Amino acid sequence: PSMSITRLFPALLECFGIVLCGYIAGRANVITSTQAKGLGNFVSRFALPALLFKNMVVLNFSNVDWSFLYSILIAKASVFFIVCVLTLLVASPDSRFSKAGLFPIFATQSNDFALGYPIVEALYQTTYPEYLQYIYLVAPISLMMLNPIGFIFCEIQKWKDTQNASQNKIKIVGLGLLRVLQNPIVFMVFIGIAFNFILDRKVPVYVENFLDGLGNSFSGSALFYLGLTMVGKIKRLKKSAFVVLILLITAKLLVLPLLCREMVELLDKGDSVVNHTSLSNYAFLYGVFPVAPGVAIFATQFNMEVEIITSGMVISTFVSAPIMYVSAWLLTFPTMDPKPLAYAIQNVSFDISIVSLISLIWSLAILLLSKKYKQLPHMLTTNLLIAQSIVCAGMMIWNFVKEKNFVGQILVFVLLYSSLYSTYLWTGLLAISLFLLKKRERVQIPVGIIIISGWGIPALLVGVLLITGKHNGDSIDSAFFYGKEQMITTAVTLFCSILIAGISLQQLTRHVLLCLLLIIGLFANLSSCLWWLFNQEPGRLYVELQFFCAVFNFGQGFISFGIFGL
Ligand SMILES: CC(C)CCC[C@@H](C)[C@H]1CC[C@H]2[C@@H]3CC=C4C[C@@H](O)CC[C@]4(C)[C@H]3CC[C@]12C
Ligand SMILES: CC(C)CCC[C@@H](C)[C@H]1CC[C@H]2[C@@H]3CC=C4C[C@@H](O)CC[C@]4(C)[C@H]3CC[C@]12C
Ligand SMILES: CC(C)CCC[C@@H](C)[C@H]1CC[C@H]2[C@@H]3CC=C4C[C@@H](O)CC[C@]4(C)[C@H]3CC[C@]12C
Ligand SMILES: CC(C)CCC[C@@H](C)[C@H]1CC[C@H]2[C@@H]3CC=C4C[C@@H](O)CC[C@]4(C)[C@H]3CC[C@]12C
Ligand SMILES: CC(C)CCC[C@@H](C)[C@H]1CC[C@H]2[C@@H]3CC=C4C[C@@H](O)CC[C@]4(C)[C@H]3CC[C@]12C
Ligand SMILES: CC(C)CCC[C@@H](C)[C@H]1CC[C@H]2[C@@H]3CC=C4C[C@@H](O)CC[C@]4(C)[C@H]3CC[C@]12C
Ligand SMILES: CC(C)CCC[C@@H](C)[C@H]1CC[C@H]2[C@@H]3CC=C4C[C@@H](O)CC[C@]4(C)[C@H]3CC[C@]12C
Repeated sequence: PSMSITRLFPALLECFGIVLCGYIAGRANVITSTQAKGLGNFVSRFALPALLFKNMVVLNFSNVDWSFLYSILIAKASVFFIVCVLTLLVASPDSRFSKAGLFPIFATQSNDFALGYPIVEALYQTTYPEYLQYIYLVAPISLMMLNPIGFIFCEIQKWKDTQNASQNKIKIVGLGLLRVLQNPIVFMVFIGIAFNFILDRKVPVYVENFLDGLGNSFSGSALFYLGLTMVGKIKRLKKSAFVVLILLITAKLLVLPLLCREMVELLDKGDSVVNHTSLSNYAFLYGVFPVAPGVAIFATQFNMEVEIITSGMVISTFVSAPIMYVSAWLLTFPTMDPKPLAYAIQNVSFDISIVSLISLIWSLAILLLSKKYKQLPHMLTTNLLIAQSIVCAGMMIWNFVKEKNFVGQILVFVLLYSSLYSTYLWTGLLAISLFLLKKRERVQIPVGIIIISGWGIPALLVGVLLITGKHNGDSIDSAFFYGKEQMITTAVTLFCSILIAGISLQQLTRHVLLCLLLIIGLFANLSSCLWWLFNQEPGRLYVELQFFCAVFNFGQGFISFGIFGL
């Protein structure tokens, strides 16, 4: 029904493929600054102002509800106040104000022009078109209110750095207001409002085509420039920097969306509860948008804490996408029939599987071209990577052959679950290898025996499950292919693997990092299995468990890519 979600994934792929192409183009010393600077000038001075002006001429203020605006603005203000007061309380008075001048802006100003707008357009085109007009009401008005406080704090920092007592508060406030008014967004929004008042909701044809041509390329050009502006800005930092960065990113992506949603339910008191639900979903989706590079521009202008802000913007840009996907899907689950839940879990499984598959072949190609697998413990890691690649490929093939052929279906199921159980064991097997390496014992490692074990017990388990189990082909999900017996064998496999990892627990640090991260997902799957078997009656909690289990099962390659990929 409402909230057509199938269009979200292609939009995310488009929006990140453009950024990736821009990044790699600059990376390979192909594009130089000259045209890149020209591209940035075109985006900032011509394309974005044209888009704002054309979308601001046609607004139809007479039927625009302001409850959403109040909710979003006050929630942003609440996060702003919380972060600002915490920064004032915590930061050392040496340069505390500087922090308070930029840090709370990081959690409030988003990239809702270049990134968020395509996403909401894909999500809300044929369902709620009017939501699209809210972005241009939310992004500038916030810049009206919250950011001038940041500028005046930065100016206080600059003044105390200069130690010039002659300057009064009037000068500082004036400089801050001059800085905030100088931005193109402010005065172009004002000009748009003035022209909307003047022309009585009419667009000149002589310039309408010019405005459309200038504004249509803005999204892509801005995405390409953003990709170009991330080539060499991420650098190693200290532990305190890492901690404060994690807190900032969690404030942006975890606190603000929840406050926005809750205040949306609080303020709004209209009927037709479906529209209230849609507004809440839209507010939460708007909360999770990334951080715009405008804050990085401000920091560079002020020449203070530039590297922290830049690195945070870069990292949050990438972190936004998976959170966006999982958030959209999990909010969409409650208003769905169980069979659509099965189809949805198949869709998310296929999507994560293809992306993780690309990551996995990239990592495997790097590893094989390294020729570093011939010594311990890299060959076992290669085996695990191959098992993950095969499970992803089997997931895609199973998605295609869910109701295509019979013998093909059983062979695909056998291959997929043999690879799945192979990864389940190979976690604990790597744990054993690491533990025996910890012993520092000059004893030969049965490499042939250990590999044949790791690749032979899972196949034997699947085979005995097939022999003893009963075929049940009416279940969409692959877990319920055979029934209780498959759940029992998966549960005992998980329990054995977790026991092995717990008893057990040269780049050993990365290996132990992987041999710690995989096991949280191991407990997740085990808990889901025992939840299903013990709780025969369905409670209102296993849906998120199923979604998380599917995510881990088919995207576990991302952990290996992150650790053993650079
Ligand atoms: C970095 C590069 C190599 C990534 C390439 C990703 C490609 C192969 C991915 C990204 C989006 C994907 C598509 C997303 C959705 C669908 C609809 C589905 O019903 C059939 C598969 C199909 C049509 C996918 C085919 C593969 C696809 C085009
Ligand atoms: C539903 C899930 C998958 C959504 C995403 C959650 C996870 C993957 C996200 C949420 C916050 C993220 C962290 C935020 C900040 C940092 C600090 C940076 O210096 C390294 C990455 C790191 C440590 C991120 C790793 C990935 C992370 C833990
Ligand atoms: C499919 C969903 C659920 C998960 C997607 C995988 C996520 C969690 C992974 C895939 C690649 C990962 C990134 C790989 C490399 C880096 C650079 C590092 O300096 C900081 C962390 C960061 C930025 C990682 C953050 C987490 C990350 C984005
Ligand atoms: C997860 C689904 C739903 C959305 C798609 C997200 C994709 C496009 C994202 C998730 C994590 C991202 C990666 C995170 C970190 C890095 C390292 C950096 O040096 C190059 C880009 C690269 C390799 C990113 C490429 C794009 C990426 C793979
Ligand atoms: C019917 C109503 C009440 C359902 C409400 C579901 C809420 C509580 C769920 C749905 C989506 C969820 C989010 C999905 C993904 C992430 C990213 C993770 O790194 C931190 C938690 C966070 C941010 C979740 C917080 C809780 C969340 C907002
Ligand atoms: C499809 C999804 C998973 C995105 C995949 C992105 C990852 C796997 C790949 C795609 C293109 C890759 C980049 C291609 C070229 C280079 C230049 C080289 O000198 C360093 C590595 C670097 C910078 C690669 C990093 C990893 C990379 C970003
Ligand atoms: C499906 C979802 C839940 C997968 C989430 C994967 C997360 C936990 C993974 C993916 C990429 C990983 C990062 C990759 C690289 C590094 C650099 C290393 O020096 C410290 C760990 C760190 C920072 C990893 C932390 C964990 C990490 C963020």
